[PDB]
Amino acid sequence: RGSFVEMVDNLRGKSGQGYYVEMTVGSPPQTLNILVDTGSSNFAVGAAPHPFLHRYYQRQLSSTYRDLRKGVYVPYTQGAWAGELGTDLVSIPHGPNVTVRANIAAITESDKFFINGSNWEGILGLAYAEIARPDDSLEPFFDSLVKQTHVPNLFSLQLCGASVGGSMIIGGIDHSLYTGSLWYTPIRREWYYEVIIVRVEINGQDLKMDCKEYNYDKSIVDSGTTNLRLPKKVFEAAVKSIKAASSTEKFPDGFWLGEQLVCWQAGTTPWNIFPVISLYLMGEVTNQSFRITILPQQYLRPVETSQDDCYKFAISQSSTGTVMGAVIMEGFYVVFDRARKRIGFAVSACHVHDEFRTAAVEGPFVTLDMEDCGYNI
Ligand SMILES: [Cl-]
Repeated sequence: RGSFVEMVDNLRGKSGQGYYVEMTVGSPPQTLNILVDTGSSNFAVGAAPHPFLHRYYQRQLSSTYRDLRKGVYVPYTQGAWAGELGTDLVSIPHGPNVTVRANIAAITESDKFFINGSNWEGILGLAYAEIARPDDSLEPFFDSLVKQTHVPNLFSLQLCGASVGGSMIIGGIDHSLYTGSLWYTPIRREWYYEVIIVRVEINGQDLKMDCKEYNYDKSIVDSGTTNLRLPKKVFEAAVKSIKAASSTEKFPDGFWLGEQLVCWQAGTTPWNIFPVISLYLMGEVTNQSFRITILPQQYLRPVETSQDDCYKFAISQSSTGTVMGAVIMEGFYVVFDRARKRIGFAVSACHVHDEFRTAAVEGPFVTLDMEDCGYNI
């Protein structure tokens, strides 16, 4: 038992449907399952019946609910919801031992937002105010937490893939959750958790694209996204290289597009067929980088006959930059060190691997002119 032991194993989820934490809202208490999303900045909860919701927030039963008399609308990559803003008391029973008055969006209508069978009823946007709706004046949850209490301005995520679970440690780091050393990359700007990717390798083979392409028009760390999403030119090069490294086997074109699944008989997946993938990230010292390496166990996602194990290729094309989603995060313990404007990676104690290969975090490397990689708006 480390000091943060009561926050260990506080996340649950279904594979590919996101990881959620229990949050208790209002008075008397209403506890809901809440998607942990480092790619957005609103705290919002289902607040009316929906066919995919087991429960929802009932404002009329909360004596401490305060109406802000303002509507709110959030479009996501393809889901959207509409609702009403207010504030209420919020605690995380398997999180920090504090209660805060936070902004909460009560979701009254939605389109393709709630996911049948996901078990979550709302979303906790952990990114910065810049990207909050309706605007940056709506204080996000984590900002409220830090302003109102002693809790240190840091949280960390261990997402354990392939019924999923994990840990969100709030206000610190738990050393049981990782092995080896933590390596940090700067948060380039406080909006999304924006980072800079400086090199990409597939089975040790450099893709050799200009680093500006890897970060066009941003690279972010996003726990609410399943895939590793890559800019079009990078995606095309990566697929070409992954195909070449997996030459022993042939797969249809649509498999690489995520439009076709390939299944193996139970327990026979030739993980060895597929290459490891490395992203080099900008380090904390001039001209210094480090690399994170994931396995096919991370980027080939099981889709749940019981004797067949089917997989989807979970690297996909993006037109809004690189997104380091669960495919990346499931290899690592990831420290969102807001106080020091940096994100840490270490090998996860829970990551899915085999007897031959493991995810890795290695450094240092020498990479020159990294200040040129970032996109400028
Ligand atoms: Cl605490």
